[PDB]
Amino acid sequence: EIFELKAELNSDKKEKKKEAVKKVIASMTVGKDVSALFPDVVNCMQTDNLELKKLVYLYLMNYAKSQPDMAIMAVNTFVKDCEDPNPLIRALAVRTMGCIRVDKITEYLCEPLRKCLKDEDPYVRKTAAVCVAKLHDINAQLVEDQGFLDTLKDLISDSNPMVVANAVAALSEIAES
Amino acid sequence: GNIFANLFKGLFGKKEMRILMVGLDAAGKTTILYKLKLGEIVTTIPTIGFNVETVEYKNISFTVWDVGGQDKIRPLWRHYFQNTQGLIFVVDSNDRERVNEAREELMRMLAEDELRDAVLLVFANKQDLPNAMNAAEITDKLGLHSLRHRNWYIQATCATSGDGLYEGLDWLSNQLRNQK
Amino acid sequence: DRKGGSYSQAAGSDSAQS
Amino acid sequence: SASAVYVLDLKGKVLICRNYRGDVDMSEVEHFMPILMEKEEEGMLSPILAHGGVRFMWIKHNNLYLVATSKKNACVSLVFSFLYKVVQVFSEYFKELEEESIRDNFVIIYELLDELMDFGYPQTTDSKILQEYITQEAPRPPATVTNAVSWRSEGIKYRKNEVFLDVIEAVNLLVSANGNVLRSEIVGSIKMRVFLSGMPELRLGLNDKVLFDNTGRGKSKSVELEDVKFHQCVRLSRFENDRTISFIPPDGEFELMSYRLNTHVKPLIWIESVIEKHSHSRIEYMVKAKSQFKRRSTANNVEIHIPVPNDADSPKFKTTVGSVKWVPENSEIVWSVKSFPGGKEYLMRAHFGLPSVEAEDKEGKPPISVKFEIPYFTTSGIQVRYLKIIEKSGYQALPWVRYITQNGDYQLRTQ
Ligand SMILES: Nc1nc2c(ncn2[C@@H]2O[C@H](COP(=O)(O)OP(=O)(O)OP(=O)(O)O)[C@@H](O)[C@H]2O)c(=O)[nH]1
Ligand SMILES: [Mg+2]
Repeated sequence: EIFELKAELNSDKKEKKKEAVKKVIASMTVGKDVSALFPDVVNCMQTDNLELKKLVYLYLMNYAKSQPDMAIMAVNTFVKDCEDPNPLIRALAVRTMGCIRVDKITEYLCEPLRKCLKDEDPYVRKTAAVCVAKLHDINAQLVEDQGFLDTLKDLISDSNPMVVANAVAALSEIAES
Repeated sequence: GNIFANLFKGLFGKKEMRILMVGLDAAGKTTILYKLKLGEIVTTIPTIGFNVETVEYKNISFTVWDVGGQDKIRPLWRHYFQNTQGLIFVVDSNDRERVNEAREELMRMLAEDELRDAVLLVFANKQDLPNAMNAAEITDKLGLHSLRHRNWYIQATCATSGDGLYEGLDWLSNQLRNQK
Repeated sequence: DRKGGSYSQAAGSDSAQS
Repeated sequence: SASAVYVLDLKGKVLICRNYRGDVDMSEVEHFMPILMEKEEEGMLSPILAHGGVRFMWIKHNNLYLVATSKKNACVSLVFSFLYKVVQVFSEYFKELEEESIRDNFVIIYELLDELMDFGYPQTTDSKILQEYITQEAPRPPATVTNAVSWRSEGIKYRKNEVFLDVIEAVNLLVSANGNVLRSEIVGSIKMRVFLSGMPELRLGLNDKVLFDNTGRGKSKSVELEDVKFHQCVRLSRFENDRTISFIPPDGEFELMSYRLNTHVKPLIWIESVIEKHSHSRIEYMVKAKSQFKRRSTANNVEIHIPVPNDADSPKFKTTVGSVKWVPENSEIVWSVKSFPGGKEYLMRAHFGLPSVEAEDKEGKPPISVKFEIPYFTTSGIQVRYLKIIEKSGYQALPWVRYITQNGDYQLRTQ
């Protein structure tokens, strides 16, 4: 079971890795403590398949608070994924960076947040605004130091009206707290 | 059982091989991996985690797993040691103060029972300035000749120039692959 | 045919409104 | 501002959960079931639960409770709208809303939930847009979401440009036990299934009372809807300016406009019920149905539900037109009629016995409701003038529309 899943995840077969990820996701949804296999899935994280990347990001987000120490092996992967040409991959990386409740994880994600703040894609802009709002909620001092208030304010008077609305909502949420 | 399919696959090349990317920070490990995979010296951000890439040469796909030399990433090299067949160590000949740290890290990595079948792969990184040591002084300082039961080879490679990477890859292939 | 009222063609605008 | 939206089950098991803010622990879902059970047993159960300082708003789904736990004073209306959008997206993607599809599309369900909202703020809500980027069987996000026109995907090509409209009319009559109608409101429904090539901008035009008065033609029969709600693609600026219903039709079936105004006309079907119930001896059902609608319109599938006694047994039906069937599960007799032409008079005489032992507690007097549905009938009299279909490329459209009249809240209070 657990040993077989770990062996499958520690293999070089894409089908076996996908099957192991699906089994881990099903166990997690069914009520199985799969946080012990998070370090094993850390190595099998940088994958070309988008389906496996989403599952890995979801496992890391759900296994970030449980194993904050094991989450230090994903900062490089997050930084690499933040520059992905695909807008969906960049948006997913931005969402996962802000969804990880790690005190030392958001500190290293300030540079990716600043890089994605000026994203031309309206979806990328909305994801960056959401990540900035999440960082401000988790750490208001970190958000103030990063100077994301000016970027959020300027997002309102830009294009991408959905992105403008997302930035306005993020600014209101920051001001609400 | 029949091994006709295996023979057919091996006739045109089936062996892949493995490799590792370990060493001190700013020792050219990432640059060496980029040169092996791409062939250019590209500046990269510090390796907080690890870099995963594959290089195909001589019909063998020698995948290289970059490992940072940071303090928070130095103890994480054991995680990448699992399911790994090769290991390449990049030495910093221009960092005399960090030379002792690199030698200690290499000794600690080679002093593990799990990492026993992997031959030593010492690359003389930063081999472009006069302060860089030769292929024997660096090995003597690191004590590569005293690594019993380990096939350690000292090679000098310059990240900017890229010379010696082909020789190191050929030596690694010869050490790993023992076929015609 | 279809239950609930047969489909009927619709115009483009009020021709009597100019 | 719900902390995390999760889908529960009939047994309290969470089919799927997805935290959005992380300010609420995932263990609060377990206490939601006992709280709901306590509220149901005491009559204090509400859709918006409250577990200490965290409110767990839940919506009764087809098979699971969509519990959306929240911590701060988030927008309750916004949370309800997000839950409704998620339910609509799930219904569009999965034809079944139960535990069978909850655990069968988890790989795509998690991705859809992640893409829908982030940090408690929904971002994607279009079913077509969501299906164009997340599928169960991934490319970059479509430009339609980023572009202003998020309800009409560009580049759609069809062999023929045919749009099927539906003039759905709901006749709701609230007739009290005294014989007088209290709530008599008719809600219009202008739903069109546009299937053409490109992204044409529909120019809706009907015989509106306000439009007729503005144009000076306020002398013919015009529909004056008390409440008119435009669709998402419908531009509210044109409607506020000069009542111009100009918007890009969606790709598929969508609701453009939905009229809602009170009705001051006589009911389409006049149903009078007589209860000749003896004292633990027998029961009499003197149900007479009078068709107040036009004789040219026939009420197809008319089912006048007359609630029979809860403990009544051995019933006998003596009617003239329409089959009468007593369903023990429903505890009532429905005067089902296949075709009900206007002006028809159907009289029924029910007769059934009662148990000798009287009931321990009362069962109430549920109102009698009919299921009359006469298509091709326009009770409101509103007639569509024209539909301005304009495309940049230029094509000849052949839109179609059908008027359907049915019975909505047409409940008659029992005696
Ligand atoms: N410019 C230059 N740099 C060299 C040369 N030889 C080795 N280097 C080192 O190679 C490093 C390249 O950085 P990285 O791509 O991050 O690779 P790395 O040395 O393993 O550093 P980390 O990934 O952080 O561990 C530079 O910082 C240099 O210190 C050389 O000949 N020229
Ligand atoms: Mg590196």
